[PDB]
Amino acid sequence: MRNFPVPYSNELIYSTIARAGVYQGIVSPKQLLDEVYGNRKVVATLGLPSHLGVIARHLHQTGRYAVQQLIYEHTLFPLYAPFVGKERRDEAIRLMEYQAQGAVHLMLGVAASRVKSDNRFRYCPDCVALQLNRYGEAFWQRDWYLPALPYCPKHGALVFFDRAVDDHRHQFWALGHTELLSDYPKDSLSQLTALAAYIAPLLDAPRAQELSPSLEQWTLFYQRLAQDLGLTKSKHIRHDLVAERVRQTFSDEALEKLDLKLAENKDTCWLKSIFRKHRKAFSYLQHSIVWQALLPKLTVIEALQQASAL
Amino acid sequence: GATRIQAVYRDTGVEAYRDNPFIEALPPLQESVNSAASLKSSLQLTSSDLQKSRVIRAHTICRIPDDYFQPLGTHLLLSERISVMIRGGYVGRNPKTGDLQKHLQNGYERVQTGELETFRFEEARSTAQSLLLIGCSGSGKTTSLHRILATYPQVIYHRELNVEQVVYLKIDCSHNGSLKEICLNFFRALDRALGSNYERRYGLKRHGIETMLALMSQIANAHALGLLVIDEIQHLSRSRSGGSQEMLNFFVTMVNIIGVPVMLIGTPKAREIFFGAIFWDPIQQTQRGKPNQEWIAFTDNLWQLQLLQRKDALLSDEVRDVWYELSQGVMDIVVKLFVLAQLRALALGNERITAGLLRQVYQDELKPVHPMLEALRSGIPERIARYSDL
Amino acid sequence: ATRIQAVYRDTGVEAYRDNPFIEALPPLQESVNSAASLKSSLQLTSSDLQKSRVIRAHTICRIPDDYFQPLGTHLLLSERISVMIRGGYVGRNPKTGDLQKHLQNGYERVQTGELETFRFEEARSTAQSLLLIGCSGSGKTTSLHRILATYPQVIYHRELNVEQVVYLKIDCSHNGSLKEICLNFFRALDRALGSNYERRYGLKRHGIETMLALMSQIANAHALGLLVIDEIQHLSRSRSGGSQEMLNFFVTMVNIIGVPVMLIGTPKAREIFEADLRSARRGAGFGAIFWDPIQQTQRGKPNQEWIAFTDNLWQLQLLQRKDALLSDEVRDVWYELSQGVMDIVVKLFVLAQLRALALGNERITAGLLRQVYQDELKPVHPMLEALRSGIPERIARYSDLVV
Ligand SMILES: Nc1ncnc2c1ncn2[C@@H]1O[C@H](COP(=O)(O)OP(=O)(O)OP(=O)(O)O)[C@@H](O)[C@H]1O
Ligand SMILES: Nc1ncnc2c1ncn2[C@@H]1O[C@H](COP(=O)(O)OP(=O)(O)O)[C@@H](O)[C@H]1O
Ligand SMILES: [Mg+2]
Ligand SMILES: [Mg+2]
Ligand SMILES: [Zn+2]
Repeated sequence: MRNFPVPYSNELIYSTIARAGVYQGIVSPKQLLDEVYGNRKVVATLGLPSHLGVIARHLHQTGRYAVQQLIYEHTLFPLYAPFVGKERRDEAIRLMEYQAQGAVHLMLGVAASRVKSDNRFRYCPDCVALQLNRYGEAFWQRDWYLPALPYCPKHGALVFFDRAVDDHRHQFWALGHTELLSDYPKDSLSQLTALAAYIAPLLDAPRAQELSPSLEQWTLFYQRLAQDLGLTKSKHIRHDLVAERVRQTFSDEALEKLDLKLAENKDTCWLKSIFRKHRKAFSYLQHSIVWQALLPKLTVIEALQQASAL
Repeated sequence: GATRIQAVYRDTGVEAYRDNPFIEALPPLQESVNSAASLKSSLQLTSSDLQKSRVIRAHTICRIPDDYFQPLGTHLLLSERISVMIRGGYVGRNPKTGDLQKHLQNGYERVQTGELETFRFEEARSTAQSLLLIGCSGSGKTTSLHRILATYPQVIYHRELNVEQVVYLKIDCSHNGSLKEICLNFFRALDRALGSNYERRYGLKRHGIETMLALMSQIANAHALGLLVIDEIQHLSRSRSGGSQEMLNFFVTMVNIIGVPVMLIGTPKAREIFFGAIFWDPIQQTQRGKPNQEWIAFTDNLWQLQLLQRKDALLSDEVRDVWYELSQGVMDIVVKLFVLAQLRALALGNERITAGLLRQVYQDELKPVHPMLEALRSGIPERIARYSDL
Repeated sequence: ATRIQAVYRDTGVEAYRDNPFIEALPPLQESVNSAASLKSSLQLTSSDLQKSRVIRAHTICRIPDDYFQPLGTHLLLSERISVMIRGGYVGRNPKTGDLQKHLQNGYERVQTGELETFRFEEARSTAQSLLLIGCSGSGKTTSLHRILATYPQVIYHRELNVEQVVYLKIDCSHNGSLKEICLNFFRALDRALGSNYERRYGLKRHGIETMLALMSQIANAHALGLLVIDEIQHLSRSRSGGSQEMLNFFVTMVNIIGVPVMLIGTPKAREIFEADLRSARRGAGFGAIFWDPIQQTQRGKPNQEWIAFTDNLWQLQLLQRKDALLSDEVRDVWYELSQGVMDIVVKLFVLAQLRALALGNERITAGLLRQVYQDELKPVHPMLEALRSGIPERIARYSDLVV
């Protein structure tokens, strides 16, 4: 391919490849896969793509784009890197370069959850207008495609529509403004929008690359934090004050929507397992809820600094 | 195939040419001093290479037709017009403030729906213009377009984007008025100036005529093509059923809607099929009752390239008159006749050019072009109507 | 078809400089001495008189295929071919040095205002074309095969990887077709090299234009020097396309391939190229050569070409009672019954010798020449009689002799 578009600011590489297909009139998806990649057995993935390294080679003449830059800034890697650990993070970075989609997903937690959560395409009414006003195009953006939240960080709600990634597994689709929006009222919960605005700065932060505390670091950090809050009995959890605080911070409808509904009667729970010794890396969203319920005076980067220090 | 010149941006002095990477990276607009000194060329004529053998002195004298060029009055106007229509065709195609991304987005629908008037944006206009060049055969339509378009770098590479701007492209029409062989010469000339494979993937997939008319004009916008030149547009006279008008409708939809400038070249036999037009004519000896200054300069600059040992520096009025009489104004005939006379003089051994020698060379070695020159000599419109292309 | 390993030479012309293609070719012989390598004669026509009657008769019929006498018109043609082969290589210089850095330095200097003007890469102009037109029987193919034989066909270069095919000779099709003269190119590049091309590039899906743009890549992949198309008269009045679908085909073909093109044809084919200024300009690109039969006398004195062509042919006789010196009446009879055409000179001599050998009267006489001409050479009678009359339109009834 003799002319590969540079990704716009804060874009998914899937949209870059789709726009590369648009700019040359390659309607046939097989022809697009042949030209861009060279093999017809690739999967168009949104969030944690593979085969980067032949994408970063098309942009090789542009000095400022390398493999790490696409891995960190134009794929949803910063939402898994701080939590998984060190060796898993390094292995995943090494495997994004090569042609293995399966191994990359296996190394990461919910990437190995083998379910494409809300695989349908999302978009935000107001963001598309701004992008049309400034860039002149409309592209998929990392803010919309949060792992579990169907919500834009700044505006209210993400207006869904039909079609999905898995309907055609070998085709890249690029948004056209002719489907700009449909005017129908939608209101969003305040605390969920607050969570989106709290987790958004983790995407655009250089310090998220090298701050990945280990498992024992996570469990010791949470243990000392719970001791400092004073709700901790001797080697035990109160299991009541924490639930009360998280219920005050986030309502029941929210916990239903993000699929973390509390079961205080059940001994095994997403909140209960954090206090005990950590066995596997928990998702970013559970940690976000814990942080926002316990102490709101520190940002995500400050929390990562405190966790990495000791 | 073509050398990729890395771009460096200058400071243009025009308000409209404000921040375009495409037209702020072209070579600076030259002036009247550089409109008549960046085209001139001549043979070296070293005095050390005049005393050599006959074979060396006869092989080094045949390079005159290829290496000699003298800019006339018309070339200044042609250069200025091409400069204007190649610099003004990018202002409506700004890649910075989202204007080229609005011309490429529309062109995907035309590939999909097959109709070349399905706009998706209405705020993306076109700012290209058109030119038409018509002149007698041998006037210099190609060799004075390969030295006026040769001051531009063709393939440029801008690294702020990833775009590889192709400044100008040249193709020529099919031997008949073919339909799928004008949209294939474009690909065959674009992928030998980039080292790519566009013909093997646009056309080999069994496309229709409409899809190959849309894909051509989409890939001509993926690379910011500045000027498209089509040589010998008279080949569309012998077109297929409807080809003589469908392509001339496309050539007015490309400059008006898609926005790529286009320039057309053809012999006066191509005026029947019809665009600002420029008409070229052979040099006339008399302009206002006195010999033409351009003709005098052309002759007196050609006369200073002579490998004959017994050469005459002074050019006789009789010799000039018989040269014009046997040439009838066409520059190709002028240069070719001079070279042939010089070769025959070297062959005989008499190394001074004479009017009789000129006439003998003409009569013996210009047999096919005889009736056209005689028709132009007679100047009767009835005789001119058949052949001589005037 | 045999690869000759390149051996580089230096020439005195400055425009050629260091060009592998020009410098690997044989050196620049002067045109005067270029007509001393064409000459040949029948080897060992001596001491064979007392051999037999049948061997001495099979050893005469090789006179037409082993005798060549250069004339005055074989200097100009040889010089034009020598200029045309090497002048078409100066543009194609493969051993380019550092061009990227020089061009970029020029671009930066002109963009910063230091250098006022600069010239970037240029495109080579149209290829030189020559048209040779002569009446049939004058030697338009023997001359080419004895002039191009001094140039090795396929030369192999060691530092490069190109098998420089110095020349190529193809012939036109009898249909007048235009896809059968773009395919003789591959079928004649297969008999010079070893690889096959008609299997790959000779399909039926490819049109005439595509077959004209794939005979341009393999025309500079091997640095081909000349393209000779023989018997161009066959293209008039063909059922494939009109008269303006080929007058444009030549223009396009000349404008694409870039290798010099030589066209050999008959005075009937002049009317094809004298139709418009474009085709006559391109066809007479490097002069138009017109060939005529030898005249017995020029101005008021006997010609010195006919005498030199006759008195040397007379020294290949194998009759026992050979005449020592040639007589004026015999020469005049030979000219009157020959009219200057080459094939009605050597053949009229060989046939007369065979007749004199068969009859047993071992002597060549005027009556024997007249008898053999009236008996065996019947089909050549009308056009020779028209030449005797000399009336142009009477000759124009026949379609291959000069009019
Ligand atoms: N102004 C000029 N000064 C010097 N030489 C010239 C000039 N114009 C043309 N020539 C000579 O004329 C030769 C042939 O002319 P050219 O190739 O430009 O013709 P053309 O316009 O392409 O003709 P056609 O009608 O066949 O398309 C060139 O090789 C060049 O040497
Ligand atoms: N200069 C010459 N000297 C001797 N014989 C010649 C000469 N030119 C032609 N011939 C004879 O003419 C015969 C026919 O020539 P040919 O190659 O058929 O020319 P064409 O194809 O133009 O008729 C040849 O056999 C050759 O012997
Ligand atoms: Mg031309
Ligand atoms: Mg022949
Ligand atoms: Zn938004």
